Amino acid sequence: DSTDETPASYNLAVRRAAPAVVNVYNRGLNTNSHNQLEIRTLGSGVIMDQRGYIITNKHVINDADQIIVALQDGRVFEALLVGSDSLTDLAVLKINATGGLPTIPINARRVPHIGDVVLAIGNPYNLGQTITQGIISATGRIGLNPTGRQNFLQTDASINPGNSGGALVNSLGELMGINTLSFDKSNDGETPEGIGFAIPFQLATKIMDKLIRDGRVIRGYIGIGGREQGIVVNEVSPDGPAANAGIQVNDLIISVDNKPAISALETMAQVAEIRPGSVIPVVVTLQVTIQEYPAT
Amino acid sequence: DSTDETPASYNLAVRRAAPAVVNVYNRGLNTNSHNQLEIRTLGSGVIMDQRGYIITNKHVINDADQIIVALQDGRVFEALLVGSDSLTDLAVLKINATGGLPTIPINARRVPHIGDVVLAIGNPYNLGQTITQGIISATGRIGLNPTGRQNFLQTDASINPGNSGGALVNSLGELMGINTLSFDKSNDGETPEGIGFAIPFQLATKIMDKLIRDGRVIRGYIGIGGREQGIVVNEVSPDGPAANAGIQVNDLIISVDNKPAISALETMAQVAEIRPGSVIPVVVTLQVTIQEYPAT
Amino acid sequence: DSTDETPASYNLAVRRAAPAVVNVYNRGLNTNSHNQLEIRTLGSGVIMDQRGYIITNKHVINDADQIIVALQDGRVFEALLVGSDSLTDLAVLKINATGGLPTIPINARRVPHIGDVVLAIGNPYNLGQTITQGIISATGRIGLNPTGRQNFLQTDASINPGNSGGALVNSLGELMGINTLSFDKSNDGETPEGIGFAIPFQLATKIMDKLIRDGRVIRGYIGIGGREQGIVVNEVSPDGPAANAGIQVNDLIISVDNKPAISALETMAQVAEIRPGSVIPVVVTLQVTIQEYPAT
Amino acid sequence: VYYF
Amino acid sequence: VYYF
Amino acid sequence: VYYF
Repeated sequence: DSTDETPASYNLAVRRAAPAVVNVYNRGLNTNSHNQLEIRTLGSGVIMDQRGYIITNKHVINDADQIIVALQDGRVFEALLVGSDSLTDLAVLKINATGGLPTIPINARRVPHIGDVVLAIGNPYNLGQTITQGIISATGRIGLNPTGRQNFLQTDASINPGNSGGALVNSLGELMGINTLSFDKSNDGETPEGIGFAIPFQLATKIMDKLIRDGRVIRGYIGIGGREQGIVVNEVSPDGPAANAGIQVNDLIISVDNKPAISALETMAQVAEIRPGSVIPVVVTLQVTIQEYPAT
Repeated sequence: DSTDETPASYNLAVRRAAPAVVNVYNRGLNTNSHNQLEIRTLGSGVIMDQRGYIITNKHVINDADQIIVALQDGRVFEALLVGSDSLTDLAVLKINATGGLPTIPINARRVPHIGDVVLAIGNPYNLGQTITQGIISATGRIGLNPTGRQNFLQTDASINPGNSGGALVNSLGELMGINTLSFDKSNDGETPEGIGFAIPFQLATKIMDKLIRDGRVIRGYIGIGGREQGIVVNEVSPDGPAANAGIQVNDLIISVDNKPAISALETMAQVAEIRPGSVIPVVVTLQVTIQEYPAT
Repeated sequence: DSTDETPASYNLAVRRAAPAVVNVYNRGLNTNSHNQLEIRTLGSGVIMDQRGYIITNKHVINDADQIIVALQDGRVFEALLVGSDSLTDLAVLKINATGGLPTIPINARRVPHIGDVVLAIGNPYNLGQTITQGIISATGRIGLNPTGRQNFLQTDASINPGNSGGALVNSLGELMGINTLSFDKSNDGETPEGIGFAIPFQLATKIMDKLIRDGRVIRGYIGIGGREQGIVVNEVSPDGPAANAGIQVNDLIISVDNKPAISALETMAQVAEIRPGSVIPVVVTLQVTIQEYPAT
Repeated sequence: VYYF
Repeated sequence: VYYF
Repeated sequence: VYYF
C-alpha cells in the first residue's frame, strides 16, 4: 500500500485553540525561601479576549505572592488578579500586551452534546502544553460534592494536575469548558479512570464578565439553608437577614417572588440573581430584605 | 475562522443506545439496617427487547433482597430475577412495563473488528449515566483468569465500578458487548490503564435466551478436568458420572463423539452443548452418561 | 433505524501495522531456575524490514540469556542481539526467516502532528497483542528525566508494562514511534493518566541503521559536562581528552567548529555527529582531540 | 443540604 | 486446568 | 546538567 492518504487528526482544533491556552504559575515566598520565589502551584489558563483577560481556576492562584503567565509563543507576563469566586472555583487574570494576543475560539450558539469529541489542553506536571483526547461523557454534573450543583461537563479526556484552568475544546476548536476537577474517590481503594470535570463555557463567560465589571461575583443571599410539593427549612443563620425577617425553622416553602418553589436548586439560583437589599414575597407571607452573599 | 462546521461527535450512537442502558441497584437488608434497605452494589443493565428483559452481570445482583432498575427517562421499576450464570457472569432481569420500553440496537450480522470505535455506557460510582470512548483492543480474550475462556472483548474505553452490566456499542449504536471486568493486576504495584473486558453480544444473547426459557443455563458435564496430539486426564471427580463410567485418570483422549480432540476448549464447548443424560463414544472406547453441569 | 452504515473504525491501520508488531520475551536462567529458562521481562518489538531486523527497547532485552520473538501469525524465532544503545534505550534484534516477513509501514516523508489519531500496539501484561487508541499529545518531549533530550512523542494512547518496544502508528498505519516510557511520578501520591512517551520513528530508524552497520552507536565525546550568550563548563572529566586538552573548568564557550554555541543541546548533538579522533576549534582557542563516547 |  |  |  502507498499513502497519499490523510491521517485522522485533530490538529486543526489544536492549531486554533492551543495558542490561547497558557501556563499559569502561582509563586509564593517561603519562610524557607528566604526572599526567593518558589512555585506553590501550577496550572493552565485560557485567553478569553484580546484585552488580555484570562480565565483560570481559583485554587490555582490562591494565596499567590506573584502570578506568572506563559504563552506558547514564548512571551511571559506577570498577571494581575482581577477577581475570584470560590463557588465556581473561577478566577480572572489580567496581562497587559501591546502586541497581539491569541484568543480561544468561542461559539456562544454552540450546544455541547454527549459524545462530542473533545480535546483537553493544559500543562500536566509542568511537562509543557499537553493535548489529550476524549468525549463529553455527560452534562449538568454536580461533581464529586453533593452540594452546589455547578453544571459540570464530564469528560474522559485525560486530566492530570496542571490541567486545571486549561481549556476543553471540540474538533472545531470551540471552547467547551474549563477543566477543573478530577474524580479521585475510591471504592475498595482503586483509582478512577477517565473521569474529569469542566466548568461549562457559558457559565465561565458569565462569571468572567461579572469579575471584570466588579472585583467579585455578587449574589443575593437569603441566609437560610434547608433540604427539600415544597421545600422545608432546616436552619436559619444566626443574626441573619433571615433571623431579621424572623423566619421560623422548618416552615415549608411553596413558592417565592411570584413563582413556584418545587426545586431548591432552581429556587437558590433565582435568589442569587436578585439584587442585594431587595425585599420579595415568600410562601410558607413574611417580608424579607436580601443581603449580598457573605464572602468566602 | 467562522464555524458553520459540524463538531466530530458520537452523539448519534449515544441517542440510539443510551436510553436502553439502565441503572441497576442491588439492595439488601443489614443487621445494621434494622429493616431498612441499603445499597450493597450498583451497576448497569441493558434492555434487550420490549418485553422488558434486561441483561446485567451476576455479581451485580448477587444476594439481593431487592433489585431496582432505573431508566434515564425517569421511570423506576422493581426487577424480577429471571436467572443467572456464574460461568459467564450473566443475569437476566424482568421488569413489567405497559408503556413502551427503549431497547438496545442489535445487529446480529455485525462483526466486531479490532480498531472499531466503541462507547462504554454505564453508571460509574453512581454519578449518573456516563459515556466513555475507546476502541476494541482485542477479541477472544480469556480475561485475567487463565481458565474458562469466555471470549472477552477487550476495550480501552474507560471502565469503572458501576459500569458492570452496561453496554458497549459502536459509532452506529449497535451493541458490541456487556462491560464486565476491569484488569487490576499490578506488576511492581502500578495501576493498569485502559484495559477492560466485555462479554461479546452474540454470547450474551444466547445466554439470555437460555435463561428466559429455563431458570438456569444447562450444560452437559463429563465430570473430569484435565490439562492438554491429544488431551490427558488430570483428575476424575469422586462419585462422578466419570467415576461411574469408571474412567481412569490420565488416559490420553484422542477424540470424542465422532470428532477429533486436539483443543480442550473446543472439546469442553462440545461437551456443554450436548444434552444431559446422553451417552457418547470417547477415544482414549468406554461408554459414559453425561449429567447436567453441577450448580455453582 | 436500520444499518447498512459503516462503523467508525481504525481496523485498516490495525491490519496494515499489527502483523509487524511482535511479542518479545527476555528469558534468563535463575539460581532458582536450576537450568530452566524463565521470563525476566517481556515487551514488544517492530519488524522494520524484510531482512528480519526488529526494533525494541534496550531495557526489554537487557541481561538476556535468550531472546524469543513471537509473531501474531504463530511463528516463533530465537533472536540475535545485533546491538543496543542505553542513551536512546533502543536495541536491534535479528531473526532469520526464509519465509516472508511482515514489515511495519514507514513513510519517511510523513510529519507527525499534534492531534493526530494514533494507535499503540503491544503486549500489555502478556495478555496478547492489544490495540489502544489516543492522539499525539506533544512532540520534542525530553521525557520524565530533565537530562538528555531524546525528542519523545507524548501520547495518551493507553500504555502499560509489555507495551515497551511496540509500535505507535497513525490511522493510515504509518509508524509514528516506538513506545518506550510511561510517566509515573506522583504529586500527592496520585497516578498519572494517559501520559506515555515514544521514540520518534525518524530517530529510531537512524539508530537502527547505525546498530546494523556497527555493533554499537558511535558518538564523538568531548569529555566535559557543563550547564549553560554562551555555555560555561561545570566539570571536566578526570584523565579526559578534555583534561588532555587541558581544558579549564568554567571557561564560557561562545562557539565551536566554525559555529555558534547558544544552545547546549544543539552543541552536544553536533559533538556526537563528529567522528572520534578528530580535532576541532573551540571558542572560550584551544585544540582538542575527540574520543568516541565512553560505553555505558 | 442547600444554603442560599 | 480445564474442568468439563 | 549536560554531559558530552
